[PDB]
Amino acid sequence: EREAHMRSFNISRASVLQRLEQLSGDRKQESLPPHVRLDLAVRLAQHGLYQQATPIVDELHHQKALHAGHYALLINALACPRLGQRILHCDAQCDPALTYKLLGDE
Amino acid sequence: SFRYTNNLIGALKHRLLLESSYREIASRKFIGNCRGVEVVCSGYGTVLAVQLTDKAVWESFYRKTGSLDLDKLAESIKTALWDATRKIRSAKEAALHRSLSHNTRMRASADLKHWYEEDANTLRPLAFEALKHEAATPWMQLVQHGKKEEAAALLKEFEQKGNREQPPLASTLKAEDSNPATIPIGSVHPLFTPALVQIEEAGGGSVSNEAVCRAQLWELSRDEQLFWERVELIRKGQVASIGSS
Amino acid sequence: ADESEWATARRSVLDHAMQHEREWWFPNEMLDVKDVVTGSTNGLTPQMYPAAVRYGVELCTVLTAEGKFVDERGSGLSARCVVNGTGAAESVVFDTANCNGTNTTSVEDALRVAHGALRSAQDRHNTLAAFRLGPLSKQSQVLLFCGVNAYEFGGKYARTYAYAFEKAKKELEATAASGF
Amino acid sequence: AEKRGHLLPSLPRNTATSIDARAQDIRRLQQKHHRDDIVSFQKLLRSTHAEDSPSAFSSYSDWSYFNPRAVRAEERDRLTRKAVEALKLYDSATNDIYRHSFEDVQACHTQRVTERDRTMPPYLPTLPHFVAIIKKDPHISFLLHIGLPDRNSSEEGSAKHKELEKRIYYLARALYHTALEYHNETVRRVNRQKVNVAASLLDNFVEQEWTTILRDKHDVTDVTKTLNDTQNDKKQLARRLGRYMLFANRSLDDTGFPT
Amino acid sequence: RNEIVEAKKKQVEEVVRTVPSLAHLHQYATSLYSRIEERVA
Amino acid sequence: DARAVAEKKFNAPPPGMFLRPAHSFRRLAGELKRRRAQSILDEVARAQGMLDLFERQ
Amino acid sequence: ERRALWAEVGPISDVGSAVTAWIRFGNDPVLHTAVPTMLGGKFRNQQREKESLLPNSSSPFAYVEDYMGTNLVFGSPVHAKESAAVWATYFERRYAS
Repeated sequence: EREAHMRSFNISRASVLQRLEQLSGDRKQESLPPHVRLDLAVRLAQHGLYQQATPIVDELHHQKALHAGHYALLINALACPRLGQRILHCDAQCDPALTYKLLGDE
Repeated sequence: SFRYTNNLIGALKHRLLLESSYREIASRKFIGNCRGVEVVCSGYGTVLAVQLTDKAVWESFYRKTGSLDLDKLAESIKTALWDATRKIRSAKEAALHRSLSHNTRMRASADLKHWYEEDANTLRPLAFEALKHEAATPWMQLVQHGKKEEAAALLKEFEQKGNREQPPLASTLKAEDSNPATIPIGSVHPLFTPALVQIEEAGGGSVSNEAVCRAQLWELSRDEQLFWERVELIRKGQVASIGSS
Repeated sequence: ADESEWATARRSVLDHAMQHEREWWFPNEMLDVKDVVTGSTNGLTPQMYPAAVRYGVELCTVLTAEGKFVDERGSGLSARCVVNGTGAAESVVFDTANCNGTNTTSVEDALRVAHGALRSAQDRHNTLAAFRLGPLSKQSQVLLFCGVNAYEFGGKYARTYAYAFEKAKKELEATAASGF
Repeated sequence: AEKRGHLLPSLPRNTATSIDARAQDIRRLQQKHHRDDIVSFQKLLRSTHAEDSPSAFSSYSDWSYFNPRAVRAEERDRLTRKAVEALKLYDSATNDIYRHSFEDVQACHTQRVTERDRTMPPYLPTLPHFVAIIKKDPHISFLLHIGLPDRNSSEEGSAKHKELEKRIYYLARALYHTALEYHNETVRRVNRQKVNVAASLLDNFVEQEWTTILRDKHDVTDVTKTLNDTQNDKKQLARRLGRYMLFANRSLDDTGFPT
Repeated sequence: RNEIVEAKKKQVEEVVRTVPSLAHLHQYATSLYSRIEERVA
Repeated sequence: DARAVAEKKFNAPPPGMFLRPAHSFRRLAGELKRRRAQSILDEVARAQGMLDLFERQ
Repeated sequence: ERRALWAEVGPISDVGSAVTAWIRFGNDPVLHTAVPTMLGGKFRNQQREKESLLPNSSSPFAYVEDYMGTNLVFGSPVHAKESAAVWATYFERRYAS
């Protein structure tokens, strides 16, 4: 069951990184709508990939496309609630205090 | 028993995750800003571009009438470069912690944290070996990353046929080069890479089962002759008969 | 370089390499190579070899290189940059003493000078590290390629290291760390 | 003296390479005080004086006439170190010319070199190993690059940088000397106190500059809210950095010693 | 002096045509020396 | 004189070791190491004797 | 026994594969060939040699011999007869035993 949860998280993280590489390669000069970049930054930050999401947030804040709820959505996604599920089911052995203790390492 | 083989598997899983993540960091952009100054670097720390986002609004801050600051601007380039270099070193620590988290749940890799003791100063990509890896030709980047079947085809088309916003290793290291299954046995460890290539195939990147079995079978013929020459030395056998004069 | 070109610059290089680049060219007994013949056998110990590479990597990380750049578009902008071994910059300074005629330089021109001063100083550090870690890694490849029978993965134990390499791959293939 | 020296310049004598008033003051600081090579790796780790002159203080234009033993001490120690490296070159050659038996080298290759236990570990504490750990601190890496003013721009920025580099090499050398005398317990209790006085020197300096660059930047008031920037700054990276973990508070494993 | 510097020049060009990897490394050295060398103007 | 008659007999080593053959890479580099380091030791003691001579010992 | 048979190819067969290997080892063809060569504490200068029968190469692979001072491959003919005299002396004493 631990290997199954690890496999599921790695497949989802690979899909998110492939979506990011597709939106960065094919859309080199075509400017994306702001909500697609917002959803991509949220899905990047939720999977523990915070460095790949912060230039998107800098561009969205510089374009003044972000509003009151979108900032709270980005900060809540920065707590990584998809890496937390893998650390729950594999690393912390389902101890919910140990998820907070082990998410501070990443 | 089998304490060496079970520890070698845990070390090579640590080396495969540290090789597949070095190819993820090096083919990536690291953008740091201070005050509208986009300093873009790659994973190797080389500055790709020193840009300015929205020149119309950031012109009045550096008073381009007036004279240029060259101290507000100089402290903005250095801060944006320092903020971009630490994101490289924070990504190498995320590469090391993910390499152990896939290993310490299987083979108790907390001791490999002690047996290696690596940090961002020692984890690859190193910024002072950035010249020979980034400024190399695309054929030389295919032979530095152990891709023989792709560098031989790029060499054949060299024979018969005849502010850059991208890191120079992004063309070589694609998304499929982040898999450890494609990583050969020669480049899994940059310390012993002059010696691990004899294990590897001549034309391919996989392990040559014929040459590996040949290196063992040459040792087995030498050690058997060392065995039976010592049985003759230690314990002599019974002597046959003659006729005394 | 001609010998006439080196002789006129021999005084100005060697006093700079003694004042500012002293730690780059000072002899360090763990790193320097005294002999090309017996460097791999007598000098470099195969047990002391991974500690010397770590000693050299940690040394060039904390050291200091410098590089300058002059604007090629007529302006007398000169920028001097000091770059560590991590890629970061310690000091960025501009020189306006060469150009008296001013107010014709945009902010895009000044960033292009600083981009050239960082590119010159980072390539200065990469060439200085290629001569400090240069001859040690050359004697390393003689010790490892011709000394596979002294190591844990040559001879009869090459089959074990290849078996552990394939077994490490299937344990990453069982999870999605390889197949994804 | 300069007129008589320039008339015979090819005569390779015992060189001084300074003026008459310059070499008198250079011999004044050399024979009355020790040189400062704290920021160097190789020279300070092998720093050793073969002789000293304590109960002697004369004029250095006349001390060469009164007591020529102490004024000839430096180039005599230079010939002493030249005698050792020739002998180290001599002892390295006997392994080159002479070899063991063939059955002896066969016995070595039965016990292969294993990376885990048979190799020396790469994380052994050296002198630049401790400078790299002490500069990996995000508060020290801030003050080295962007926290202090540039050493090339201003003359006070170089004074803050040389003071910062003095206390970095103080703590790194004390941690380097602790690992050398770690096998015995007598000097190890002393070297732990050498670290605690060297760590408190740097913790006093970092917390002095951190209160400086925060409070002085409170008086500049650069207003960039109209620019809609990314909120990176000199203050806004310093206040977003955490609390400064003091080096006197840290144990040995937090300052580079292996666990 | 001119007889030796063309003796090596045809010697290098025979080496380049036999080994096609060395023809690729001559293009690397010219592109690297354009980056490292201090420009004069 | 003892080094001469010992060298002429081989056409003194440490007791547990042997002698490499001539015209080999390690022996020629080792004999060049011994030839240069001997010349340093003559010029060190000679120049240090000039220091004691002009000190009026 | 059927998988592993005779082989005369070696790990590096030709010079064209040696160039491919020399870059994979971590070497820069400009930087790691521009290093000076030091022999006995004295650097080799402008390729000037005085009664030196050592080979002249900045590559340290050119001086590789056996532990017994034997180079039966690529050796000079005065050294290759002395290298074959060592193993003919050792295997005389070994096989007469």
